[PDB]
Amino acid sequence: LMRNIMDNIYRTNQGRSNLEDLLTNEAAGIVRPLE
Amino acid sequence: PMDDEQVLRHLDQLVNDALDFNSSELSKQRSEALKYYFGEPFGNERPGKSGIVSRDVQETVDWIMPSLMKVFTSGGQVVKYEPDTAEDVEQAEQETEYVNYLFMRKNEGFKVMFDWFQDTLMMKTGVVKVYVEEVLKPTFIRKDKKKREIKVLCVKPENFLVDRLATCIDDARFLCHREKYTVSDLRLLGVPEDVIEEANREVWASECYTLLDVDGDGISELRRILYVGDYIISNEPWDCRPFADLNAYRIAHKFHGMSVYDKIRDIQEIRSVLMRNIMDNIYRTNPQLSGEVYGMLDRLEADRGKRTGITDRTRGAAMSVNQLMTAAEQQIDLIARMFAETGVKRLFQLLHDHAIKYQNQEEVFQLRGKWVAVNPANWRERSDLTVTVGIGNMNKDQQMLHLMRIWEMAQAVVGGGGLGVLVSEQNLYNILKEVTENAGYKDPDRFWTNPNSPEALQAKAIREQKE
Amino acid sequence: PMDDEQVLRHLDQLVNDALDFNSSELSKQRSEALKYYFGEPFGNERPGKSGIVSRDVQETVDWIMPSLMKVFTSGGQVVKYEPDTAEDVEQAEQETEYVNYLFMRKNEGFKVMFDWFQDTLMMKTGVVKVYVEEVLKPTFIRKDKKKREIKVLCVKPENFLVDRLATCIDDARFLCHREKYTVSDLRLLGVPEDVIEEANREVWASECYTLLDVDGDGISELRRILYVGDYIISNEPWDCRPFADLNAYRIAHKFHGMSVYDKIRDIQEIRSVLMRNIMDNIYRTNQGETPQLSGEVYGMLDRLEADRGKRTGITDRTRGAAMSVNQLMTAAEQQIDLIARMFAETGVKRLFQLLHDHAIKYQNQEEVFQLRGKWVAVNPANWRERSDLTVTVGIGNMNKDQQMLHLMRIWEMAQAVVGGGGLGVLVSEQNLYNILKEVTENAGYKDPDRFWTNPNSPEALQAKAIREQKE
Amino acid sequence: LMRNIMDNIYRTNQGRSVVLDGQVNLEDLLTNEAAGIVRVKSMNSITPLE
Amino acid sequence: NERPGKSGIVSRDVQETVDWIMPSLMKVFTSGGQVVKYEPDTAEDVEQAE
Repeated sequence: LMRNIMDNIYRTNQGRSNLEDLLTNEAAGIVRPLE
Repeated sequence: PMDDEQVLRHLDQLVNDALDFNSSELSKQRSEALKYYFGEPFGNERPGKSGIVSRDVQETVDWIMPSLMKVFTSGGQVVKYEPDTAEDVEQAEQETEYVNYLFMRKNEGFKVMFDWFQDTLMMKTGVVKVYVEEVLKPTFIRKDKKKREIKVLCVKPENFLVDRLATCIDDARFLCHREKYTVSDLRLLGVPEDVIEEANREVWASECYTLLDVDGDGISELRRILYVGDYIISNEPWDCRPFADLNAYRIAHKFHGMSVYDKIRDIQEIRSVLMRNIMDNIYRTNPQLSGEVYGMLDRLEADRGKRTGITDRTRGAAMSVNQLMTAAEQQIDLIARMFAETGVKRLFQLLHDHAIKYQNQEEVFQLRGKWVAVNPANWRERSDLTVTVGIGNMNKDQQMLHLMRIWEMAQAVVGGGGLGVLVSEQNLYNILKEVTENAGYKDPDRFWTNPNSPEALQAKAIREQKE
Repeated sequence: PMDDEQVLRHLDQLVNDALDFNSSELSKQRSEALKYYFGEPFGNERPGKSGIVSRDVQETVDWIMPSLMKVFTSGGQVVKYEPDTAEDVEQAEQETEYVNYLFMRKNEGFKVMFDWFQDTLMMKTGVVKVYVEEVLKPTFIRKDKKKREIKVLCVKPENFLVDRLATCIDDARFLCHREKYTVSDLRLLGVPEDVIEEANREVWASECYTLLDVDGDGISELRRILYVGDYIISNEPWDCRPFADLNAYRIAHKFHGMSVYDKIRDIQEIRSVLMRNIMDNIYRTNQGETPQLSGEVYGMLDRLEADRGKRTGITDRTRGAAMSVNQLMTAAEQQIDLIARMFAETGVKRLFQLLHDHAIKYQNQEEVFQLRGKWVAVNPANWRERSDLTVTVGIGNMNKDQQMLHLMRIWEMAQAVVGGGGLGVLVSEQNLYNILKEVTENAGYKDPDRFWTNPNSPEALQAKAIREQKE
Repeated sequence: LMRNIMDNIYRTNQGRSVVLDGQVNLEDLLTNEAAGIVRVKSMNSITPLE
Repeated sequence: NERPGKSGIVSRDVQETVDWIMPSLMKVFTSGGQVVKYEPDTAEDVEQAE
């Protein structure tokens, strides 16, 4: 449950959105996407 | 193997590659982060129309600063050691007070800590460097000769080149820290000539920590190189890298993590564009539209809520125990946890920098008495239990709960049973002392001690027996 | 090396560059901030229609200034030392009382620090300068000769040119302070001629603090130059820059920090435009078929206060068991606390500066701190320490909370122990002295109203040791 | 009755959110994970019963 | 069972159980020499039993 809670916090921080978008939270800036 | 000159060009090539990669990528990303934080137009605003941009990370930072201040800047209980119970009081709390009374309260207060948080939040990399300086000015009583002090500073993370395959503090094979180190420092070093770069010639310098083997053998420990301008350097065997390289989020295995901008970029974009559309609608209307957009605007604050500020309200039986379940399940707790463990390494590093040789000074920890702090044990372990996802129960929750329960129990026992049979004045000392840390007056304001003392025998053992 | 005139032109070039950059950028920023503060039209107010502007930063200042006034301008207990335990009663409280009884109560009270907060808030930078003068007018008993004294003043931060690559007080390579120093001051200096600039010719002068070396060697220490008009100057090596350059928000590594306007400009804009839209709606409904609107807009109006609620003013109501302990967790984690925090440490540097400025030589003055007696503070130790813990995010327990808590808890404990155990086992009159004393400083009557000392005194032996024993 | 007390604590501290499919397709994780806000997709009904 | 690429943080629970189970034993046992009584034949208890 604790692992799932922290993983949920992580995925909410990124969120499902050529270089695989860099997990949506890396040195990307602009994507250039379902909620 | 017998490397004396090829190390110079190898370090130059490493510095150039790190400059290219780190500079380009990280600088562009942090420029985007800062332009988001300050709210200037993104550049996509067509001319002749307002480019109003609403800052959505500024309030996030303003909301997270007080929580961080409360969790860190509250007492010296941030990090403990808890060694073997039989003999623990010899340096565990003593070294804890040493570190939290030197770093805090003697190393520019929390300014280094505040800038470290800012670096790990907006600058994307919170890392500081710890090193030594020589204390001077004796009386020639107050003969302060050969004294030296170990301090910490920001590494100007714009100039913190490092190999990108580190993913951890003790994994980087090439650490570059770039500084000014002006002509005065050059004269102090003793270099007679100059480099390509008025006395103040804004010269530039760098320091490289990298594991190398220049002695004709296997790979040795770290090497510290004062690579300034491909000139006279200060090469030295280096044992431990003094850095912390925060990622602020327990990100995946990479040297640096994401940032507040990385997680609020979409929110700021949507908020700014929908504000721009709303003011455009108002300007053109002067068919109509509805104010329901403002309604969605509400969850836009909850959008900053959806990542960090989950308390949409000001602060979202037994009257809401544990500060209403940790300020409404604020995940800053778990974030603090990783913060703490990063700082754990930091403390250990500075502990080493004081465990080798610092000075003969003594601690003013509520009372006189501290042996020379030049040879403490490292203990090879720390803790962050009383701050975060560990024990981490803060002041007032323990205050009400513990005080009420143990106080009612103790007064009931005193009325019915007595004092010595259960928890007594020796341990009612602790009962009151935990209240003292609940209010911050531990030793001096109230002694309250009376465990076994010359006043105890005459008061608790002589007259109290013959009363 | 052997620079006597090239320094003049170099300083002039630095002054011109600082003028350009600082003037343009910071002056336009502070002009916009002032227009927002004064409710001036934003420029989008089209003619023929009302352009009413609603001020929002003003009331924010109105809430947050008094909080600073209580947390700073309340007694001399704000800032301390906690030095070596043995050598504290000799100087620690003595030196702290001297420095605060000088700064407050002898240097225009709160006015200098009030304007300091004003400058760091509205116009993005709060900085003051510490300087010295000579005391005169003896009886020629009361011979007030050769006395020299230390003041501090607002630098008129509109005239505080400095290199932008400092990001800290002790990092600037060129500090410029512009003043008038009229012709009376020039004749006091002794210059016979004038510059480009009736006796008072509104002349302008400047002072530069910068590291240089005119001795043909490596870079020397700070140099103080009285560069007025490229004329007779007062060149002198300097030791410490007496400036504090507050930023009020501890922004990222740059010399100046963003202001309340820089964060509430959007809120002021949206409030003004929505209320102007409200009055335009009222107009068009008065003349009139245009469909009406709903009052739900006003509902969103409400959260704009919550906007000031969410930024700085979380206390939307009057104030945001045991009746809301710690003043309800400091009004639900009030951020002004941490604000005071960094302001405090800024004063810390100033508290060092004046201390050194006083550690050299001031006079043979004594203190009236609860008693007569204070040694000559012209040769103290700096102690190389300064502490601002008990007024902020640290211990910082404000008066009433710790007041009621400590008093009721220790009083019930004292009565219970005296009845059951007795005064001997727990706290005795030796520490009941301190028991009374925290109340004394809570209500501000420490020594004079109530002495209550009785540690070991001539009255102690006759009262505590003679009659209390033979009773 | 220990089991009933802990089940009652479970249902009181959980909250049965009656949400349709097509929005939050991943079972809410049996409402056992921490994110903060419910949200569906484009609608705004949301039916959490206490 | 921790898949690669994600943190393997584990929350400890039995540690608190141990930390709350030794102190009670410490009070109930390591307090005086009355831990174990004999009460043998009523012949001589203070001379040999105690």
